[PDB]
Amino acid sequence: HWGYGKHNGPEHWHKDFPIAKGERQSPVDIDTHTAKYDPSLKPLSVSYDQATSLRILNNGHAFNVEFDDSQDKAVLKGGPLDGTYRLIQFHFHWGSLDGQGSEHTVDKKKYAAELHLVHWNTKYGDFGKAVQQPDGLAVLGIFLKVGSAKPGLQKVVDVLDSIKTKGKSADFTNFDPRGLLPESLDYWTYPGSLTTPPLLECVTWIVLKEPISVSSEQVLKFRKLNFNGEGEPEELMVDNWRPAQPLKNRQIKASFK
Ligand SMILES: [Hg+2]
Ligand SMILES: [Zn+2]
Repeated sequence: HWGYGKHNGPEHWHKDFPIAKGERQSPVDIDTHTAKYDPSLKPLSVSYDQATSLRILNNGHAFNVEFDDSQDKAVLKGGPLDGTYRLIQFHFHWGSLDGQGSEHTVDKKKYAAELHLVHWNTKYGDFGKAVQQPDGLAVLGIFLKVGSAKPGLQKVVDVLDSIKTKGKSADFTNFDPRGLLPESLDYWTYPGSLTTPPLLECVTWIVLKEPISVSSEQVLKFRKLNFNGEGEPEELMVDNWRPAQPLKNRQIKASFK
């Protein structure tokens, strides 16, 4: 099926998923001199105090930290969003080298990795229904650069050994996503899509300007993951990012200036 290699990668996705060439595809390049400050943006509200993680899963493309979304707990609201969006999972995209890995780019700059915290609009009852709606999802995107270690990421790093291959999962309770947030909540926002098939055009993107710094040894451990299933030829899980897609006259707004 779809992947990131030469024969099943982003350039092939359009065949099974025609929407790959659609009008609001993600990621995009954020041209900082074209994005306009928007005075009508409300303050962004990230409320992760009562977040309840359940488990971590290697799905053969990335790893997802999944949350219990059966109650209103970890929610994103404010900014460009109307109503309340519930955290369901987070995952990352990363490179084989520090000079690449992010999906969004900033004035064509690629970061070492990108964190996606995926939330669904609670007016639609659940995730599956939300992804049938143009405002069904909100994704908080956070860039990763290589420098000082991120202490709040280490619990994730340490569990990766138990989920090396496609299909493996581990109990992952009491993880606090607040340990993954940078100081500032300044952001760019635009309407877009999921960056993995089925590439559904249901996302309000909120991409934070301030990256988090992770250590070289932290990202190195990301790179020890496998795309393949256990007992199969080893294919390192690296470069699981989709490159920037056409903006198509969409408007990127900034929360700051
Ligand atoms: Hg949609
Ligand atoms: Zn993602």
